[PDB]
Amino acid sequence: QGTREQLNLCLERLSNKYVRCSVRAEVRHLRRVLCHRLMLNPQHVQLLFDNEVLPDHMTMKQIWLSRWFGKPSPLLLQYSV
Amino acid sequence: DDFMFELSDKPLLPCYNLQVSVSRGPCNWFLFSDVLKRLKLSSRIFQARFPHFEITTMPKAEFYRQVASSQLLTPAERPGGLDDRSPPGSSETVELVRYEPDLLRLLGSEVEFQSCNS
Repeated sequence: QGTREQLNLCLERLSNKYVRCSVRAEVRHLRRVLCHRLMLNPQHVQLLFDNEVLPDHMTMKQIWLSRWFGKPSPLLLQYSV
Repeated sequence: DDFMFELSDKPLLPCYNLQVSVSRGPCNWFLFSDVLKRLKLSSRIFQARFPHFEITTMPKAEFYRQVASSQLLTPAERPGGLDDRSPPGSSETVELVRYEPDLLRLLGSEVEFQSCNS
């Protein structure tokens, strides 16, 4: 349905980046989406915040609460390889 | 469940989580004017060609009230606040269009679904 609050993200490449999804979506979901667009295997791309790898089961809401509380949209994340 | 991701090379239109009547649960909406501006199409054209998209209206003051209750939106991002009442004897409103995948595509976004377990 896509009816809960949606978070806006901006994915920057760490050596189509504006993404929106549910606060309930997890890192692993976003990574799988990214891999599909990048035509890669899931093991090959990492999702990070401030250059530190994010846990697969963490929700976007959890990232927002713990890293981005009260900060302006979009939530800034990195992806690598 | 089946999480939908909107993706684009450019910044996305902001969407608002609203309950537009007591008889239905909340969901997401764009301001209709934001959508028309982005598409550079008029309301008449839009509603004639894409009749399945849901257009609804809401009191501007009620729109502000519900938007102000969002935890994710900062005060600067909110279109209006609790101090922005409409003048007496008026009915200022906003037009909203429901957030849904076919509209995201029309707006130029890529849409991707992910349903692997959470």
